[PDB]
Amino acid sequence: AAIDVVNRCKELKINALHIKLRAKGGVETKQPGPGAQSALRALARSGMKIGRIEDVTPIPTDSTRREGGRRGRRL
Amino acid sequence: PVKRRNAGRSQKNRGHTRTVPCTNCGRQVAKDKAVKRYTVRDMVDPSSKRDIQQKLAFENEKQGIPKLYVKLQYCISCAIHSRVVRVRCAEDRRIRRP
RNA sequence: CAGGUUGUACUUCUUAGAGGGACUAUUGUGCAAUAAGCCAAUGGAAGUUUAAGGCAAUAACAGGUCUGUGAUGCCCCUAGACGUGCUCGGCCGCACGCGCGUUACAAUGACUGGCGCAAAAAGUAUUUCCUGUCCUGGGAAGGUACGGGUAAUCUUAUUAAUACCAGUCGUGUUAGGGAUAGUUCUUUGGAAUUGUGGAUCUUGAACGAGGAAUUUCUAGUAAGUGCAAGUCAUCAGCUUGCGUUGAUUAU
RNA sequence: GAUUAAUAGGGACAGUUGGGGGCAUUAGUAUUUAAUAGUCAGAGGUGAAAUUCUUGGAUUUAUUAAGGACUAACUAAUGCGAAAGCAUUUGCCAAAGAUGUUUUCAUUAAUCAAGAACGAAAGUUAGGGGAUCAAAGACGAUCAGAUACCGUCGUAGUCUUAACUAUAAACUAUACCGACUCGGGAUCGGCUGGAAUAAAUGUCCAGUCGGCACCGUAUGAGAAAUCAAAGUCUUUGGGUUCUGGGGGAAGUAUGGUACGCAAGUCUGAAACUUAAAGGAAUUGACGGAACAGCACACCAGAAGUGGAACCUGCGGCUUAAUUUGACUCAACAC
Ligand SMILES: [Mg+2]
Ligand SMILES: [Mg+2]
Ligand SMILES: [Mg+2]
Ligand SMILES: [Mg+2]
Ligand SMILES: [Mg+2]
Ligand SMILES: [Mg+2]
Ligand SMILES: [Mg+2]
Ligand SMILES: [Mg+2]
Ligand SMILES: [Mg+2]
Ligand SMILES: [Mg+2]
Ligand SMILES: [Mg+2]
Ligand SMILES: [Mg+2]
Ligand SMILES: [Mg+2]
Ligand SMILES: [Mg+2]
Ligand SMILES: [Mg+2]
Ligand SMILES: [Mg+2]
Ligand SMILES: [Mg+2]
Ligand SMILES: [Mg+2]
Ligand SMILES: [Mg+2]
Ligand SMILES: [Mg+2]
Ligand SMILES: [Mg+2]
Ligand SMILES: [Mg+2]
Ligand SMILES: [Mg+2]
Ligand SMILES: [Mg+2]
Ligand SMILES: [Mg+2]
Ligand SMILES: [Mg+2]
Ligand SMILES: [Mg+2]
Ligand SMILES: [Mg+2]
Ligand SMILES: [Mg+2]
Ligand SMILES: [Mg+2]
Ligand SMILES: [Zn+2]
Repeated sequence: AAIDVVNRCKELKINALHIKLRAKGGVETKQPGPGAQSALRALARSGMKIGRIEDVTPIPTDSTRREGGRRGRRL
Repeated sequence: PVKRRNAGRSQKNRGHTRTVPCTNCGRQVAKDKAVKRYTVRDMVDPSSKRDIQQKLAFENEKQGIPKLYVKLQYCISCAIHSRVVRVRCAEDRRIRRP
C-alpha cells in the first residue's frame, strides 16, 4: 500500500511528504498499530523525501466508557 | 492472613480514588493501584531509522524523528500476565525501584 | 611362485606380561573480578569426563517372586493323599481383540556360474564331544576305510554372508514372495501321527510399500549381512555375543 | 468578701492553606451525530471469521456545528472532608484545620440508650435529558453443550430536578478522649533564627507545633502472619460506648412486624443436625503460574512396526483339561 502510493506520487510530480501519524486515539489504544513503522519505512525506501513528522492520535481531555465494561475483554 | 501493607495501592489518606481503564483489557482499575510506566517510545526500530534518515527530506536540525509518547496504565490482572512485574519472592516484595 | 629344512638368528605381523602415554597439553577470542570454566585451531593412536560397560546413596513402590532354594510363619492335603510313580491326553485347542518379531512387495532386483577376504565363541570316560582325510549315495545322509585333539598344538589360521566379474530373465502379483497342501526319501528318539528337523517334484495364497497412530536411533553407531553361544536327543522365526559391508541429518 | 488559669475545653483576633461544600460562570479535547467540501472499494471486528456498514457513499482527510457526559498528561503511600466523598477557569455565599498569640471566658468538659443530620453504586415514584457504554433482549461465533467468558447491535439505567431507599470486603476488616515510653531522615500546612543570591507569595541551613506515610530496631506484645501499637495486662484496675460465646440450619424463615410506593432494611428464632468448623504457619504433592536447567524429549533426518503371510507371547471362547504368574512405562519370545 506504501510502494503503491509512491509510484502514483511520482506521477502527481510530488517527491516530499509530510506525515501525520495517528491510531484511533479516541478512547482506544492510543498506541500506533503495526503497519505503522512499516508504512513509513516503505515510503522512504522507495525514494520519497520526508517532510516534518507529527503524531496526531487524538488524545481526549475526559473520556467515555471504553470498549467492554467494568472488566473488559476477558480470555 | 495479610499479604501486603499497601495491598498493591497507594491510597493513604482519602477514602476513594478515581477509577481508570486498563491499557490492555480495558478493565476499570483504581488509579493508585494499577501499574504505570509512561514510556518514551521510538517511531521506528533501530536499523530502520537510518533508512528513513537518508531518504528524509525537510531540514536537519539533528532532531530526528519525533519520539512517540506512550502513557501506560495496566491493571494487575493483565499487567502480570503481560510480563510486566513478575511474582516476586517474600522479602523482595518491599523492594522499590530495583 | 608355491613346498621341505635349518639356525642356542630375529621380532614388524601374533601372543601377553612389565612400563610407557592424556592431564584436557600449546596458541588466541568469550567468560573474566581473580575464577571455575566454555570455544577454535595445531600436535596427536587417542581429546563428547577418549569410547563401551561394571559398580551403584537416603527413602520408597503394601512392585515381583513362598513354582529355584533342605530360607521359613500361618493355613491347607495325608494312603481310593495336593506324597510319590505309570499309561495316555494338554498346555500349540479357534469366530475373534492385543504385543514382540520373521519374510516381502522386486531390477539400487531374482536365478546360474566364478571368486584363497572375517570375528568370536565352543569341543570326550571306551565309538558316547569337535570332527579333518577317504568311500558310498541325485539328495538329505550314510560307512567305518585312514586320523588329530580332553587344545594358540586337533576340527583352523581355515567353510561365513552382504560385496565383486560373467551369464539368463526383462515388468509381466511373471514368481519377485514364498504361506497352504500332496505322495516319496532321510536323520533324533522306545514313540513323532495333533507334519521334531532335514531332501525331492509339484502345488503357489495375501503382498504392488501399508490409515489414526507409534518405537528405537548420531559413528565403524542406523541398516544390511551372515557366524557363534544358551536352551538342546532332536526343534529357532527368541536371547546373549561376533565380525563384514557401511551412509543421510544433527552437534 | 471572687485560688491558679489546667502542653483541658469555648469564644475574639491575625496573616495563610486545602481536588471541603453551595450558587454562578467558563473551557477543553474525545465520543456520537450533522452540515461543507475530498476521493475511492473497502471498512469494521477475531485467535481465525461471522452477522454488521458501504459507489441513494461507507470507513478516510480538512473546516465547522449540534449535543450529553467527562475532566486526561501534571496527579504522588501528596491535599481537604464526620463519613459516603472531593481534581478546567473565574466570581460570589456561609464554613473548617493547623499555626500565632503577655486577648478574654473561666469547667464550661469524655463518651453516649432515647432521639436526630448525613450515607458512591444499584434500585423506586413523577417530570426533564438522552452522547457513550451498557443488565434484560436480538443476533453472530465458540463449543459435545453456551440463552457464558470474544464479537454486532440494543432497552432500563448511567446525567438531572423533586421525592423515597440505607445497604456495601461503607476496610486500616484495629471505638472515642488521655499519659507514657526506641532511632532516623523525608514529607504537607503554619510559625521563629540564620546564609547566599537577591531583595523573589522563590532557594537553602536550623528549630518547632499540627497532618498523611515510610525506614531501622525491641531482654514489649502475639498462635503466628505480624504490631511503635495489635506495646505500658497474672507485676492481671486511667474514663466511656458497642459487640462475641463450637460449627451447619442462619441472618434464613406461614417468625417479629418498628421503617418502606417497591425491591428490602431493622430486629431475628426454634425444630433439626454434628467433632469438628475454624486461625496461622511447616513440609510435601499438584498448578490448563513466574525463573533456570537437563535427556533422540523435540528439533534435522534415517530405519521401521502399525497394513501382508507366517512365528511366538497375552486376552477371549472352547475343552475332559486346555498349569499358573505377571498387566501403564515398573505384563505379553518375560
Ligand atoms: Mg470506600
Ligand atoms: Mg563412563
Ligand atoms: Mg538399587
Ligand atoms: Mg522365593
Ligand atoms: Mg494319586
Ligand atoms: Mg560322516
Ligand atoms: Mg566349528
Ligand atoms: Mg526366468
Ligand atoms: Mg504326514
Ligand atoms: Mg516344515
Ligand atoms: Mg540378524
Ligand atoms: Mg549342538
Ligand atoms: Mg543352537
Ligand atoms: Mg470551590
Ligand atoms: Mg465499534
Ligand atoms: Mg463541542
Ligand atoms: Mg496537592
Ligand atoms: Mg486539568
Ligand atoms: Mg433521609
Ligand atoms: Mg425517567
Ligand atoms: Mg462444532
Ligand atoms: Mg455498542
Ligand atoms: Mg524566615
Ligand atoms: Mg524544615
Ligand atoms: Mg490477644
Ligand atoms: Mg515498624
Ligand atoms: Mg484485662
Ligand atoms: Mg426478613
Ligand atoms: Mg490457611
Ligand atoms: Mg492359554
Ligand atoms: Zn487488564
